[PDB]
Amino acid sequence: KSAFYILPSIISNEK
Amino acid sequence: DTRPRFLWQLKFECHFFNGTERVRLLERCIYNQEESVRFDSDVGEYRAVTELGRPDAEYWNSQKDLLEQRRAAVDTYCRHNYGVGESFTVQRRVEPKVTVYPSKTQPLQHHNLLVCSVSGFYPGSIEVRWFRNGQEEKAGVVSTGLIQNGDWTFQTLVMLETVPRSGEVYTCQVEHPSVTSPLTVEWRA
Amino acid sequence: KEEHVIIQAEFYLNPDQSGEFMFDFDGDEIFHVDMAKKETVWRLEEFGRFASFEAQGALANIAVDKANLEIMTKRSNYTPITNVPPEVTVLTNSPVELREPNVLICFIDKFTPPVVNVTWLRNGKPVTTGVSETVFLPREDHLFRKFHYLPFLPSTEDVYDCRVEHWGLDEPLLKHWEFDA
Repeated sequence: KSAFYILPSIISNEK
Repeated sequence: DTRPRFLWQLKFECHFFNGTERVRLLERCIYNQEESVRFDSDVGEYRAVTELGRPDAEYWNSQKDLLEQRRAAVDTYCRHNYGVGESFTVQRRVEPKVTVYPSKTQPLQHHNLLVCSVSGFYPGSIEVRWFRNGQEEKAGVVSTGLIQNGDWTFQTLVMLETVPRSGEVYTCQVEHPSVTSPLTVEWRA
Repeated sequence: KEEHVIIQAEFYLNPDQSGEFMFDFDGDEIFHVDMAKKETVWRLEEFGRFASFEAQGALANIAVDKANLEIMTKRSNYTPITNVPPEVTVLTNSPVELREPNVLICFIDKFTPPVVNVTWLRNGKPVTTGVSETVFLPREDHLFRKFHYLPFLPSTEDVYDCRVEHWGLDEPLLKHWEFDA
């Protein structure tokens, strides 16, 4: 039972 | 409830060519229905799809460690997940059920639509052919196309325009990666 | 040239405050994350026996997505989404035979935002016994699709409707299906 991996979402340019 | 809605979508698409030989990671940001910015592993950095996305594509391109992690994702993420899911996705095989029936109960010598129903199969790659008395009939074929049922099965309806006369034998021949020999079903006029 | 595509698809929607996280393979859902129970829901049972998935990460991604939706809402000068009404179709999974169990499929396609009300009607009355539904599935044009399912016993005496409400339709849409001899 191998595990699926995710890519992390990243915050946008708030400025 | 009429108040306005605002939508944000983030999609990571791993595209696989010839097994895992070629891999392309496509990260896409979408505001409402408009793609604003994307990372294409073939380019190796973010690119603004619309001007709305320019602030992000600039900001994110200034982060060298983010760009590195994304560039390597074709290995740590895409190829990893392909391997995790291969046995039951890429290699899923379900054999189609095939039936042949006249769309209408019409007596002979009158136009009829002969239906070849191919249901419950996976993957979606499939070839359906019609034969009248052993001769392939390429004309007058009317198809719903490939139908994805949403439950990891497909179906398709392939219809043949006929004027059935007595004695004629029509056969629907289905080729699918789940079968080593083509499936054949007959309807006798 | 393509052979396969895996998509990690996420969305967040305001002011509904609705989020979704799912994995897609060649158009079919592998799994999604139930936001409330905070847990992986496998599209097929056996998937959960062959693979696993840590939901915590998906929830963290969803939080970042909410923050980004608010930033982008401000940045766009509060541009709302244009409603796109769904196309609805009703089919059977297999050819209909009286007395042989079968399943009606309501395809809800090509719509946005991803909010719909879907009810099954038999002879005009709502049916909820044995029904099911998928979560929202991504599309290349960034609209959504959805499936509703109704197991049933074919008969000449019953009619069926899939009733779909969506903000893009000024009137509830009924898609009809019946066994006609």
